Parts: sequence; C-alpha cells; structure tokens
Amino acid sequence: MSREEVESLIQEVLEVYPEKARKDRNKHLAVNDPAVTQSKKCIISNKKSQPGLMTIRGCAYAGSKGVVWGPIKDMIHISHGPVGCGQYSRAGRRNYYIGTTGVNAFVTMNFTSDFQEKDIVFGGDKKLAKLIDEVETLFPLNKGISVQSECPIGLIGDDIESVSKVKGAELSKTIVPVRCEGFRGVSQSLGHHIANDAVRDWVLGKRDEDTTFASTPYDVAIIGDYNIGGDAWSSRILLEEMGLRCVAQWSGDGSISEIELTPKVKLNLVHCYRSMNYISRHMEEKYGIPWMEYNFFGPTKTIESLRAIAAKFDESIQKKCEEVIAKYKPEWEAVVAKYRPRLEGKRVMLYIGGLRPRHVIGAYEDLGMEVVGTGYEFAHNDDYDRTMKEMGDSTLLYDDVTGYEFEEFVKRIKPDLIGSGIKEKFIFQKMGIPFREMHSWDYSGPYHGFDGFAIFARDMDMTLNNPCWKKLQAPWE
Amino acid sequence: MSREEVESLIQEVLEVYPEKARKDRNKHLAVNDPAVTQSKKCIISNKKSQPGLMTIRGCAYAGSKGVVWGPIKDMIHISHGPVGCGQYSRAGRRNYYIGTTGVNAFVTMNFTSDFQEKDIVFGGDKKLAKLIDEVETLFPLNKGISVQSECPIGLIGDDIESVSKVKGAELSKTIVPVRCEGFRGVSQSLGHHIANDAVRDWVLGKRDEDTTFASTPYDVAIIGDYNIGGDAWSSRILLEEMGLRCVAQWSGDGSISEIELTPKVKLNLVHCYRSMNYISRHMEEKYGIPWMEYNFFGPTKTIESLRAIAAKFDESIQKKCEEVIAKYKPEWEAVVAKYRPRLEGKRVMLYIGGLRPRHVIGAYEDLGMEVVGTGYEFAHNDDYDRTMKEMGDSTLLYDDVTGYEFEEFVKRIKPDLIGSGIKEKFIFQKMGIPFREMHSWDYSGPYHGFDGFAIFARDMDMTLNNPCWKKLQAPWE
Amino acid sequence: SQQVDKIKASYPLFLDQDYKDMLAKKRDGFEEKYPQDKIDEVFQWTTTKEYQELNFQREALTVNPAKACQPLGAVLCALGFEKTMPYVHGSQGCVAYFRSYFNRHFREPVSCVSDSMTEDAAVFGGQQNMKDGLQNCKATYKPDMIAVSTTCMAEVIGDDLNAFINNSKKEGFIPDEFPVPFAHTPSFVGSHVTGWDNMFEGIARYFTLKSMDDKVVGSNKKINIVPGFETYLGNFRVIKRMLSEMGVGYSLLSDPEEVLDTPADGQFRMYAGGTTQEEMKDAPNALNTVLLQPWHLEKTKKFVEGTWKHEVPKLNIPMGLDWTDEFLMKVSEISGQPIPASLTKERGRLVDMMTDSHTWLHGKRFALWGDPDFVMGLVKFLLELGCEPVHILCHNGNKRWKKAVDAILAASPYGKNATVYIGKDLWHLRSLVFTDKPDFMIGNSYGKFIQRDTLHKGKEFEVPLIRIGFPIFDRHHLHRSTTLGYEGAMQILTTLVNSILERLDEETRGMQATDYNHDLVR
Amino acid sequence: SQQVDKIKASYPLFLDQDYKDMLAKKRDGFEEKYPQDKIDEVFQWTTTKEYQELNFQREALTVNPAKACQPLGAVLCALGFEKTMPYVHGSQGCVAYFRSYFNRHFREPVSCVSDSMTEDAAVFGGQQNMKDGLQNCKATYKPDMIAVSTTCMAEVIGDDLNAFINNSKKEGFIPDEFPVPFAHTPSFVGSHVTGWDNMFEGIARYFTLKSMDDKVVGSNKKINIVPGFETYLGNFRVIKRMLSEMGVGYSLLSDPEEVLDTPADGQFRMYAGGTTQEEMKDAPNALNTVLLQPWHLEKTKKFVEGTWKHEVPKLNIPMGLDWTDEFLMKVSEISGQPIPASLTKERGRLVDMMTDSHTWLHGKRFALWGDPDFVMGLVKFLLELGCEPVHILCHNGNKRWKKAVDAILAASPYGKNATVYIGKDLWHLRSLVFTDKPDFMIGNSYGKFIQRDTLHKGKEFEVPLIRIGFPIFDRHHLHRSTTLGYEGAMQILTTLVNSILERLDEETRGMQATDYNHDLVR
Ligand code: ICS
Ligand code: CLF
Ligand code: CLF
Ligand SMILES: [Fe+3]
Ligand SMILES: [Fe+3]
Repeated sequence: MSREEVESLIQEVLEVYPEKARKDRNKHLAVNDPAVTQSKKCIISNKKSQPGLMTIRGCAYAGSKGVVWGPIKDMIHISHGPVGCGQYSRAGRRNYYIGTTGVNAFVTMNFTSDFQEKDIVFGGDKKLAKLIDEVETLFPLNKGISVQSECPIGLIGDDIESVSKVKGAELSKTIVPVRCEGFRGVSQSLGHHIANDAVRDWVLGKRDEDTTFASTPYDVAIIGDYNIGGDAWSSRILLEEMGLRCVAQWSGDGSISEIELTPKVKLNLVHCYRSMNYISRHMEEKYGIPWMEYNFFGPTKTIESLRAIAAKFDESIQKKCEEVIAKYKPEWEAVVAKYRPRLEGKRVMLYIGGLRPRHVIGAYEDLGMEVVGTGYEFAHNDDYDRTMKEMGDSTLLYDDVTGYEFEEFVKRIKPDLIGSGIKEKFIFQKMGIPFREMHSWDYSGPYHGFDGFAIFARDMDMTLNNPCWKKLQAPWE
Repeated sequence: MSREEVESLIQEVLEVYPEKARKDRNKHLAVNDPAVTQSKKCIISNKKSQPGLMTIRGCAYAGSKGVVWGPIKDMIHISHGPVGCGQYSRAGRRNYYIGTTGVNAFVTMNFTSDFQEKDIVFGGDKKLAKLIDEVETLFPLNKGISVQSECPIGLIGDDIESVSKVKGAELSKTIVPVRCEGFRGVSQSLGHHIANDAVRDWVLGKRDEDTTFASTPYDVAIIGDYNIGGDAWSSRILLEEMGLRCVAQWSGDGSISEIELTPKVKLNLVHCYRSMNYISRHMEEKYGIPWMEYNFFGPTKTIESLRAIAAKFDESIQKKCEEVIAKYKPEWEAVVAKYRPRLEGKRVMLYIGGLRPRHVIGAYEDLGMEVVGTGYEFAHNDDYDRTMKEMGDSTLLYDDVTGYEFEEFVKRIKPDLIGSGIKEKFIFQKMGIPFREMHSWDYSGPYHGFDGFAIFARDMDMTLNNPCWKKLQAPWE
Repeated sequence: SQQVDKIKASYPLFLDQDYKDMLAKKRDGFEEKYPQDKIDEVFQWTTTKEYQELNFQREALTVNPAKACQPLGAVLCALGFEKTMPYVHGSQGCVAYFRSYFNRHFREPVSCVSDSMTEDAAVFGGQQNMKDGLQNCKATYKPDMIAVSTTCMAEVIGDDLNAFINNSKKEGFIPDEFPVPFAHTPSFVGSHVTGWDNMFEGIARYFTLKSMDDKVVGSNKKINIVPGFETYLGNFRVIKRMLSEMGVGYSLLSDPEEVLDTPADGQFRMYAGGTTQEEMKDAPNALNTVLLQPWHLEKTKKFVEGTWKHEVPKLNIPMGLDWTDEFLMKVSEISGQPIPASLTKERGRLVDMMTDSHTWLHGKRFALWGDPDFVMGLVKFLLELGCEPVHILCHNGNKRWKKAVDAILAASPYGKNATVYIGKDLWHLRSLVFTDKPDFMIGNSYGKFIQRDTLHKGKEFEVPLIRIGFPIFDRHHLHRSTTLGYEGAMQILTTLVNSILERLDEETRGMQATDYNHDLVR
Repeated sequence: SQQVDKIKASYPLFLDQDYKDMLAKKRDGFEEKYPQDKIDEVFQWTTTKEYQELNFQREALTVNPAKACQPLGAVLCALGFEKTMPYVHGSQGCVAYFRSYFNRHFREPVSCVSDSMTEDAAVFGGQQNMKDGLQNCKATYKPDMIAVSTTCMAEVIGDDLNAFINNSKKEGFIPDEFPVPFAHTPSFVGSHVTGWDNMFEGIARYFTLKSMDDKVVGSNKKINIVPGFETYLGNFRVIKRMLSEMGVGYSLLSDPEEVLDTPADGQFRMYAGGTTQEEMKDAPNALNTVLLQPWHLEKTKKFVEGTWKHEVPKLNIPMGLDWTDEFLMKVSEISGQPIPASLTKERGRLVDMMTDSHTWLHGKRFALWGDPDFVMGLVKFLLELGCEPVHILCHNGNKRWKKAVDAILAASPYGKNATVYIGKDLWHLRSLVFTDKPDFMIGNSYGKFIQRDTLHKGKEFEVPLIRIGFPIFDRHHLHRSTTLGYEGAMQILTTLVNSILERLDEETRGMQATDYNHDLVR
C-alpha cells in the first residue's frame, strides 16, 4: 500500500463518525514520513477519549495498582473502595516474583475495603484504620502497606493521607496513600505519575541519612521492568554476566528494601520510560544519579544496549560486555537460522500501551518481519518522537485507536500477524488473522534478552504458521 | 413366604423351559428343611450346564489361571493359546500382592503365546519353547513359569509336559504345565483340581530331601485365601498376634518359596475348602500334616475360629488368643452398635462361587440381617451339606442358577439386598434393588477379620440405605 | 542459555543453575527477606484454629473475594438482547476490566462501551458524555438498542440517567424512538448478580410499562424464561432443548448464547442471536414467567408480579434430580403439555449413573462456593448423591438465603456436618479447609491458590480443586459445559466421581508401597 | 485396628505400622525375595535402549496385548439388532468373560448365551448342544432373532454351523422361519474387530442373499450406515444427529445405543432399540452404504459391493476436521441434501476452539494406541491441532493400514518424528516411552500401568495417561463420550488441552520453587 492509499483509508474510516468525533479522531491518525522528525508535526496524543467509541484504555488505578505498585512483593496493597477494581485486576498481569504467598509475599492476593453504602455515606477513613490493624494481625511479615484509591474515595471527601500518617506513626510502619482514582486523568498514564510521586514522598527517601550500605563503582538499578513472564530476570542475568551489580530491581519481583536502596546506586537503567521517567528525573536532581533508556528486545537491540551501558563504566566492564556478546552469539544465531526463514517478509500490526509498540520492532526485524502499523493506548508525544524514526516510511500510526478503526484498518492492510491485547485477540482470530498477545505474552515468555528471543521466535512462528489458519473456510462454501 | 409359596414359585419359574431343561433344573432348586440334612436328600450339583440358559459359570482355565495360579506373584504365568482368555482375565480379580511389577512380581501382567492359525496347523510346542527363552531374557528375576492351557492346546495334540521337562532341565528352572483347557469339566471347579495336581506334581515336593528349614511348634500355613482386597493380610495379622508363625500363605500374595515350605509346617489352615481341599488331603496323606477349615468372616466366626485354632496348640497360644479377642472387642462392638440398627431386619439373597454363599452368612447375622436365599455357581454336594445347617428353615437354594431363574426369584422374594457378581449387578440395580459385589467386594475390602468387618458393615450400609433407591420412580408416574 | 532445539519457557528455564544462583544473590544481597525459619513458622500459624478465630473476627478487611461488582452483570444481561450494545455510563477503566474479565472466561470477543467520564464530569455531571456517547455509539457500531448501566463514579455524583437520556433525544443526538433502557447499578450495593437483576428489570420496564392496556395473560400461549447471570453456554441450551422436547412455546428473555459462541469462519460478528425487542414487548401475553435463579431475580419478580400480573411460581433452580423434576412438572402444569418419553428416559439414565457411582461418592466431603442459586443447587445435588457438603460459602449471600439452605441441609442426614457462611471470603475458606479438612473443593479458578497452600503443608493435607463456577481462567472451553437439568447433573456426577478416582490413582501409584490398591477396574 | 468413625479400606489401612511390620516379616521370613538393590538394577535396565532392542526382537512371546478375540466383537455387533440374543456356539467360559469385559466398560447388563460344549462335544461335535441350545434360548429369553458366533474350541474341531442350524429346524427344535444368522469367528485370526465384521456380514447375507431379485438400488432414498465395533454411545448418537440435521434418510445397521443405556426405573429390560429385521431386509434398496470404520469392515464391504451393488465410497473414519468435512460432503453428494447452516456453524465452533487453544497444543508429543480406524483418526486430528504423534501403535493392524498412516504423516510437518508400529504390544510401548519420552499417552485403562512404571524411574520421567479408547474400567461414564464428528473433535481437544494445563499446574504448585508460573489465567 502507498501513502495515498493509507491516507485515503484514514478518511474512509472517519466517514462513519459524527463531526465532533471525526475532527478529533483525524488528529490521532497519521502516516509516518521520514522527512519530519518531530512527533507533534504529525499526530496528537494523551487527550481525553471520545465517549462511546470503544477505546481500549484503562484508568489511573490500573496504572498505579495494576502496573507500578501491585508487583511489589513484600508490601500489601489495598484496593480501597468497592469490590470490582481489585477483583478484575487480581492476578491478570504476569508480574512474576519469588516468595511465599500469603506469608511474606502478597502479589496475587486481593485485599480490599469492599465499600458498602454506609461507607459512601459516612466515608471510609474509619474503616481504613480498622482494616490496617486487621492486616497487621493476620499478615505480620508484611513490610509496608499501600492504599490504592478507587473512584469513590476522592468523590466523597475522604482523607487517606491523614489515616496513613496517623496509622504509620502508631504502628511504626510504612503506609503509602495513593490518590489514583480512576476518574483522574485520561488513561493509565497519570496513574504512573501519581504512583511515582507516591514512591517519592513516602518510600524512596527512607534511607537518606543512613551510611551503612557498602557501594561499588558498578551498582545499577533496573527501573520499570515489570517482569512479565520473567522478563527482568532474563535481563538481569546479562547485566550480572557483564560485571554490574544489580542493587535494585523494581517493580517486577521488587522488594521495598530495594526501592529504598535505589538512591545508593551509580546508574539507573530504565526499561519503561513512560511509566518511570518521573522518578528517574527526581533521582538525578536530588541524588546526582544519571539514567539511561535501554532495550533488550531482540539480539540487535540487546547488543547495542549492552555496549551503550558498558560505555558508561571502565575498560574491564566493556571487556565483559564483548565476552557476554560472544557467549550468546551462537545461541541467537541458531534461533535466527531456524525461524527467520519461516517468518521473512510477513507483515505485523501492533497495538499496545506506552512502550512496546516501538520497543519490540527490532526483534521483529531480526526475524525478517516488517511492522506496517503501530500505535499506543496512552503514549505522549515524546513517545511518538522515538517511534517515527524506528518505523518505515508510509506505515500507519494510530493513538487511542477505537475498536472500529482497528478492525477496519486491519481489514484493508491485511497483515499476516497482529500483536495486541486480550480485548482484541478473539476478534482477529475470528477474521482469520494470526494473533499474539503483546502484554501477557500469551502465557509464555520471557521475551527479554537472548534467552527470551528464542521464546519470542518460537511463539511468533507457532502462531503465524499454525495449520489452524487454513481451515476457516468450509470446503463447500 | 411359607415353604409352599417357595415350592410353587419354583414350579411357576420352570414352566417356561422345554421338557429336558425343565426336568434337569428341578433337581438343582430346593427348599431347606429343619431336620433333613445330607444334601442329596434334596438337591443335585456339579453337573453340566443346560445349553442356552445363560449360566453365570466360567471355565477350568478361570479356576486354574485366574484363581489358583495367577495370584502367585514371583512366577510368570502364560496364557497359552489365542489372545482372548488372558486379556479378559487380565487384572479382573483383586488378589492383592506386594512387589515390583514387571521386575520381581508379575500378577497384573498378561503373558500369552497369542496363537495364530499357523500354531493350530503345526502345533504350539516350538513357539512355547521359544517363548520360554524370551521370558528368561526379558524378565530375569522370575522364579518359575506356569503354562496355563486354553481350549485349543489339548484339541490339536500338543505336548506341553514334554516342552516343560526339556526346557525345565535345559535351563534349571521350574516350568509347570497345566492342562486347564476350558472344555474340561463343567465349571471353574475342575480347574481348581487340575491346578492342585500341578502344584503337587511340579512344585510342592522340591524341598522333600532338604532339612535346613528351622521349624517351631507354632508354624502354620494359610491355604486358599486369595487376598481379595487384602483379605488374607487381615487374617494373617490375627494369627500372628495369637503367637503363630505363618510360614506360607498362598495363593494370595503368595511366593513360590512359601509354597515349597508348606510341607514343613505343623498345621494347614484352609480358608477355601472347595478350591484347595485336594492339596490339603495330599499333604496329610504324604507328610502327616493335619488341616482344618476356618472362617474369619464377622466377629462371631472369627472368635470361634481363633479359639478352635488355638486349641490345637499349647496353653500359651490359648492365652494369646484370649488377649487378641479382648483387644478387638471394643472395636467390633462399636461396628455393631453403629450399623446393626441400620441393617436389622433386612433380607439378603446371595449367589456366588463355591464358598462365600455359606461363609458370609454369620457376618450378615452379626448385623441383624437375614439370608433368605443362597446358591453356588459350581459347588459340590459336601458344600451344600454345610450350607443347609447354616441357612434358615424354608429358605431358597439354587445351584448353577440361570439368568431367568435368578431374576424371577428376586421379583417374587423382593430381598432388600443382593450380593452377587458383576454379570448380575446392573440387572438388579435397574430393578431398584441395592446390590453389593460379593466376589470383588465392589472395589472395597478387606472384609476378613475384625478390621474387615468394619468395612463390610460400612459397605452394606452405604448401599442398602443410599438415597438413590428412593428415586427410581419419576413423580409423574 | 537455551538449547535451540528444546526451548524453555519461564518454567522450566529459571530452574537452570545460573538463574537459581542469580535469584539467590538478589535475595541475600538486597531483599532483606525474613529468614526461611520464620516464614515456615508464620505459615504453620496460618493453618491453625487460633488463626482461624482471628480471621473470622475481621470486620473491615476483605481478602480474596468470591464476588464482583454490579455493572459486570448488567453488561452480561445486555449482551443477551438482539443487536444490543451494553453501555456503562461512567469511567472507562471499569469497562476495560469488564470486557477482559469476560474475554478470559469465554475466550471470545466482548463488546461494551463507556462514555469516558473524567475529572471534569466529576464537577459538572456526565450530561454531555451521555449525549455525545449515545450518538457516537449508535453511528459507529449501529446497534438496534443501547442498554445503559453505571459505574460507581456516576452513582456517587448522582447523575440522573432518565433525564440525561431524555435530554439526548430532545436535543437530537439519538432518535426519539431509539430504545435506551437504563438501570442504576452501584458497585457498592450487593454484587454482579444484582447488576444483572437491575438491568433486566430496567429493560422489561422500558418495553412494557406504558403499553400494558392491551395485554392479556396467556394470549400468546408461551412461558417466559429469565435465566439470570449465567456463564455456562450449556445452561441456556439445555433449557431450550428440554422445553422444545415437551412442545412448550417459550421465550428466553436475555439469551447471550450466540454472541458468546460465534464461528471462526473469516468474519468478526459483533452481534449475534439474542432476545428480540418484539419478544420483550409481547412478554406480558405469556401464561407465566419462570425465574431460573430466583435468589438474584427479586426486583424482576416484583415487576413481573406487580405489572405483568404473572403468578411467578416458587421454583428452585433446576439443578440435580428433584429440582429438575419439579421444574418440569411445573412447566407441564402451566402449559398443559405432558412430560414426554424422552425426558423420562433421560431422568432414569441419570439415576442409573447415580446407582453405578454411589459407592465412590458416598460420604465424600466438599467445600464449595459461588453465587447463591448455583451454590444451593450444588448442595442439593451433593445430598442426593450421598456426599457431605461441609463448607458452603457464599460471599454475596444473605440471611434469608442461608435459612433456606439450612432447611435443605436439615432434611438430609448428609447435611449434619454442614455449615453455611455468608459475607465470608476465600481467605476465610482457606482456614476452613485446614482446620476441618474436606476431600475436595468445588469452585472457580481462585481456588487453585487454596489448593497450593494446602499442599505446601504436606501432601496428606492437600485439598484438590474441582473447577465448577465462574470465572474459570486456567482451563479451556469448560464454559461450554452444562450444570442445569438432568444433563448438567450427569456432567457434574461424572466430574465428581472421576476426580475422586483420579486422586485415588495418584495416591496408589507408588510401586511396592501403595500400588497393591492400584486397580485396573474401579 | 480401625477407628469406627473413620474406617479405612485397603488403602490406607495396610500402611498402619503393625501391617507394615507384618508385611516386612513375611517378606524376610519366607518369600526369599531378590534384594532391593537387584530389583532397582533390573528396573533401570528395563528402561534402557539395550533392553528395548531385545524387547523388539521377540517372536513368540506377547506381553500386555492391546487387542481381544473375534467373538467379543461378534457379540457387540449382535446386540445392535432388535430383540436379538447373541449366542456363542462353543465353551461357556468364553461367554462369562465377554459379558464381564463389557459390563465393566459400559456399567450395564450385557446379555449373551453359550451352548456349553464340553469334552463330550470335543469328540462327537456340538450338534446336540446347538439343537437344545437354540430351543432353550428361544423359550427362555424370547428373542426375535438369535445370532450365532463361535469360540475357538468349536472352530478347531470343524463344527458345521450351517448344517447344525438347518437340522435344528428340520428336527423341529426352533421354527423354520425363525432367524438364526451365523458366522465363524475363530479367536486365532485377527481380533475383536474382525469378529464384528464377520458377524455383520453373516447377518446381512442371511436377510438379503436369497431375495436380491426384487431389489433396486436407490429405490428407498436412504443411506445405510455401518458403524463397526464401537464402544462410545456418543458416536452412534452423533452420526444420527448430523444426518437428521441434514434431512438425510438413513439406516443405522447395528445400533446398540439403547440396549447399552437403559433407564434405571424399576425394571430390567433385556432388549431395547436396535436395528429391525425389516431394515436389514430393505437395506439393498438404499442409495449406497457408508462404512464408518472401513479398516475392519473389508468382508462386509465385499459383500455389499458384490451382492447389493452399492458403490461404497472411499471415506476415512469421520474424526477430526478434514475427514468429518469429507464425510458430510460425500453424504450430501449421495443424498442430494445440502449441508445445512447448523453444521456449518458447528464446524466453525470447532475451528474457533482450535484457534483459542493452539498455543498450548503446539509441538506436544503423544504415544497412542487402539484399533486401526480409531488410531488413524486420532493421528489425523493431532496433526490438525499441531501436535506430534511420535509413537503410534496398533497391535491388530496390518501392512496396508500402516502404509496409509505413513502417507498421512508425510503430508504434514508434524508427522516427521512419528513411527507407526503394528503387531506390537504395550510392553513394546513401555520401552518406547522410556527411550524417546512423549509428554502424554492416549489410550485405554491398561496404559495406567505404563504411567506407573515411568513415575517409578522419577517424577521428571512420568508420562501421564489420557484415557481415550477401549476398554476404560478405572473411570466412570466416559463411555457416554463422543469421538466422531465435530462434537467429538471438540471433546478430544478440550481433554487434550486441559490435561496439558492440569500437568503444568501440578509442576508449578510448589511454593517459592515453581509457583512463579502458577498463573491464574492460561
Ligand atoms: S477360590 Fe473360588 S467365584 Fe474359593 S473360584 Fe471364585 S476368591 Fe468366589 S466364592 Mo469369584 S470358591 Fe475364592 C471364589 Fe470362592 S474367584 Fe473367588 S469370589 S472363595
Ligand atoms: S475507573 Fe474507577 S478506579 Fe478504575 S476500574 Fe473503574 S471503579 Fe475502579 Fe471498580 S467497583 Fe466496579 S469496576 Fe468500576 S463500577 Fe466501581
Ligand atoms: S472356555 Fe476356552 S480356556 Fe476358557 S475362556 Fe473360553 S477359549 Fe479360554 Fe479364549 S481366545 Fe477367545 S476367550 Fe474363548 S474364543 Fe478362544
Ligand atoms: Fe473463542
Ligand atoms: Fe449403568
């Protein structure tokens, strides 16, 4: 398809809308041009959703509890409000961890204040205070409590900050208030922000006066890898084989102690810029700790990123970097030799949240596949900036894509593979298009590092070339 | 019903037969009398089955392979002939054992010469001989081999005896030929006899000239407990707490060595007269070893048999007998206190093989129940002798009962419970009559000794009083 | 490391020596973890009678709920009408979760829209969201009807749905006669089954309240069937099948079976099947209305009795043997059609199965949970089988329901060891299966984590999960099953006996130790 | 000892310390058992490649067969006809075993008689038994037809079935007109499936050979369906249901589904349902005859083509997707009825489940066995699912069959690690699952012993059994399942994917070891 056919497709799709939504949606749909290297010049992002168009977006609570806070394994997180939010988000996200659940770790459990009508009327602050005490009795090895606000908390005028301060002092315990009510902002994105501000104000400082931690020149932190299917452990093994010491890793398989030790490190390695740039900037200004983005998705990006990381230290680390590279070279070369022939020339459309739509492009390229359309749920313009340069000319870009748009684009572009979320999966499968989940990894993974690339290639292959796709037409039709 | 009502029942049932089958079956059905004992005063047995009437009876291979030889655990038993016999009898009978199956024990395996048409034409002897070498190679820890003849072996003139001697000497191994072809005799019974003679002729005498076995005044053998559901182990424990040493126990959980040590004991305790009396009389004749029958079915019988066994020895065994009786007293009285109220008054009809139809009466009586009919597949007149004094006046007796007869008797007598075999079970369940399998114990047991009585009672209760029985009639009928 | 020819996913990959050592250093260096001895000691304590007492003293904290919120059920109710778009007035985050909660249970697309209320609507109300939302929805996905429910944001701010929808029509955003039934569905009242009831009652009102004058009870010669919140496709099917076998004219009100089970044949179908608007308008002309799950269909019953004048019969959910009998006999009496030979035979086939499996079922002890109607049906069937339901937990149950279950229990000797718990959660149930250990759990996927904890204490303490309920996320296609009727009873019996036999096989598989009882025939 | 309130059966009773010690003393005292070190060492050896070579060298010894003998199949075939008593001329022992074997699988009565031939008849022939037997059977159990097969004794001595039956009629033991079809069913040729074939052909010949002159192909507008040896009730039901949905007239020749699934309603029915004699007489008037399991219906085929002149079409067993499609398409061509909307949809539902479950099914390795038509259909479906059938075993299969299966394997990349074995037994299969380990076995209850052996080597070596086939004795009511058609493919898929996920659950249940991958959602 040519530029003119895409642009034509865009206006064709907008026809169905009433004028108000039409005009807004036009601004969120663009064709990429390598001639303009500046996000705004092409597309608009991080605006309100148009009502009733079937956006794929979640809320600020999903961004704060589901994404940033929930993975922290040795704290108890309370879904404070009515029963729904905590239930639907119980163990739906694969932020993997090591611990003894119900005893020292609490990730896949659902703790809630389960609001009734009386708590709407009189407020829930007295119930929150009692809940905190019941939690200390029943879960004595918890090392901290967060309070994740659902929609009604802010709307009835509760003061969870006051309950948290008074109860924190009484019990000599960290209780973190989080105002991540789902009506706040436009998407999961503001939830990230509020949750980073909460880490900052209530946890990250706890050890500013302590000098006992013995440091080394090679201390780093892995910030914003949520360890989907083990993703962070496959990234971590490579940093440790390269001679760095990973003092902290959060929030996937993250402990509160390692959040509190993060200000001790020499470099913050940031996997997800969108969710964690707020805290990373705060740490540079307050502690003089630099940060850098990196990508361990596919061998090309992994290799480039190891080199860039190594480059921030001395010769000895750069040496180990080249040894790690030589070690895994045969393994990834074999994955390529086996799977690239089976995937070469096939065309992929992506739709994910705030990072993966650009971050996974390199891995597809290492298998000789072409990303012909990508898009984000809740990215900002600095994200679209990095995207336009990683995507080919005349590719489609879509922001806060509606159900209708995504289905009509696909019908016309006819990609060979789609990578999106659970809400999209069963749609395109029915239309005969191979589909892979690019949040949950379809219950597979890891996809990070050299070990994850293997898994990643097997998965794309098993699905794209599955014999089920030849069977959708009954032979008598 | 009075005697007369049963008498006329037998006549009504017989009217359907043609004359020849009518006259025969009259002789196999009778009513029990208050004075007249000696069987041949009132019923005939151990005759041919009338063709086409659906006898429940099996064959001489069943009696020999499935019953006597099959349970012997450290030997390999060959179903010699075509494929069916060994397949249908593979692990149908729960003769429990301790061992490592396929390595040093082989009970639930099916070894066969799987006759093809070439073996009918040329005979099976060369195949048999090759088959034995293959067994020695593949199962080197077998301690002997038996050859269980199926129907065609005798009919085509094979000489298994000669193969067995020649290969026996060539390989220094015990190889037992058994002529238990299914066309011999009229039932499982002849299979018992043939199997006992083969034991006599080929195994029992192996240690006649050996004197190394260190004997005691208290050595016994348990003969003809096949350990169904562990029956034999529940009897054994009682004999040993009484201070006896059970040197041999066969066939259930029986090893070939224990068979060979049986001539060294002081007393043969025979569970099943019908199947093992032949070898029992031969051992008294040849070695001077006495035998007695015993019954550990229900507390009444168990107590009386423990006393009778103890009486054959000195005062120290008699004292231990009383300690065993006193120890188990509270246990079995608690089974009675609990289940007798739930079973008191209920009426039972039985049909089984050669022993249990009379042997289980006492246990039912211990639970307040009444046996209003019993009969045997393949009993002899001495079995019926012992049976008439155990059954009430005016009860029904049936030998080689036909499918028609059993159904019709039951319709008219309306017992509360039937205890029979798998071929009978689902017929009576459909007629809304609670049914317990009294060969297999319905996958339960043991039913022997005091521990067995607990299970037997639970089992009659769970089935007799089950809520399902009230539900057969749809409420709109 | 990977061997390219035998690639390892997370399991068993992180069991490789190099990962295990790396994981150990993470923990020892920087996680400041409680010692293993203390972890073990606290675990043991959480299994005790002492801890169960503290646990059942909770008033403020809920741990691991066995319920969801109203609007989830409203959506599922709305999914059951012809070409209908469920539409939740409020915040969009709720909608993403509703859809993905159902996607994972049915392995199917789920269509639902929000009108994306934000902080601005928090101040000024959601009026504009409704107007633009309805117009955008109608034009974009071309539904024949939009069924409006609410999230808790919109309940708290007090948005007037009726006015908001009327204004939307008055100002020309959707056509005047375009159907927009609505219901208030507050997440802080009752539960998801309550949302199902509120939505249904709002839809029945929309199509019938103002056209009542020409209606005559019985003039269409049909019986209305309201299924309630239902996530087994077989339960819809079996009810239709049985009524078709009796030759009973009927009308299933809210029927999502088609839209939740479309073919993968090359096209995506947003809408399929479902109760037509004509069937909802004509529903008052039926002989009567039968509620399949009455303990969550109370508001619907008040409406049907008060406005339609149907004498809704006192029938329990048709689960197990006696209550499928009663259901068929009531339908026979209402319709004047006899129960036919086919269903009499199907019944006796169920009883045959009960006769064949009663020895293994007898005295087997169960903990179980779910919605009120489903739980009482399961309890009832367990008693009919000779099983003992020892822990019966219904988080969204009420005191009147519990009294009805206690009466059911008292009428059978098999109920003597049973206790009913309402308002309790799966952390309460965890204690129960440690201190008064049953043989199995019957429940949804959340129970796999209770089975894990039991096994951590030791193999002898493990209580296996049998998956019956909603949601089931960790097996595939069980949502096709049936729990109602004779068919459903047959499927449950089979599943229960084979779970017991499977477990006995596991316990008897040790060679020369336990395999004396490893029987070929059971 | 027993505690009266908590009674123990054999498991776990004999684990009590006093029983253990007793068992120890028995062993050490008098069993003269090989030491435990030697047992371990021989076990290890039986799992090796060395032992496997020896095992596959056997010529004379068969161990743990996966087949039975002809007359078993003759009996099942006969039970499929209206008020028909099966009758096996020869020894009664055979008959006690046929009935038990089937009782235990179907958990139902199974009616069959012998004429009880003994040593007398070995020498003078069974003529007298046959005369008395036919007269006694007719009078006592009042069948409308008696169908005669033979045990190996009657074959070896050359009893003339034909003459014996004629004389019984001549000499007035049963009426001339009374139906008594017969077949020679020697146990020393083929297997149970061969007996089904022989018996069916004998029944078809009886009713049609002498009356061909008034017959016109097509005149009755039906298709004959011959199921072959079939022990899932769901497979008779699905075939009927699909043809009824198509509006195709058909005649199921041998239909035992009613007599093997009677109601438990207070009476025993010896006979129920079954193909009528009028249907067998009229069968030559059909358009054609379809054989559902052609690889054991060769003799039946030749009769049908040679005498009835139907052009029996070349169709595989309708299992899995392509072959169910091909079956339906062929039936449409012959009948002139279009494939209807309902079945098109059902197909697409199957395809949807395939798309939903492909990720867990992909690459999974299976050892399997059974009868030849069932085995090849399971093989086909497995390839369609993206599974790898590595050990394919058919003890009663032949060279020609093997070649066709090899060709099915070569048409798919998923076939490349597959080997087909014929004439081999479950002891051969045991070696295979040690030396080239699959993930699962698909087979009958005899496989449980192979699973046991594998676990004994170690947990990592265990190969779990998935029970599909015959006989199944150690689970309840699985005989009601379906394996043909789309319905059957739906059941097999669900079972296969859930067995995979259940195993993954078991491997990931260890807390703080493997539970990182114990996902709620799969
Ligand atoms: S051996 Fe006999 S038929 Fe005495 S052939 Fe039979 S395990 Fe029966 S009544 Mo099955 S003479 Fe044993 C018997 Fe009794 S197989 Fe068992 S139950 S006590
Ligand atoms: S945007 Fe708000 S914080 Fe986000 S997910 Fe929605 S409530 Fe929660 Fe919860 S209980 Fe249910 S799902 Fe809601 S309607 Fe109230
Ligand atoms: S009385 Fe004879 S020894 Fe007894 S069980 Fe019958 S054959 Fe066997 Fe075997 S193979 Fe089959 S089952 Fe037979 S017809 Fe031949
Ligand atoms: Fe689906
Ligand atoms: Fe049955």
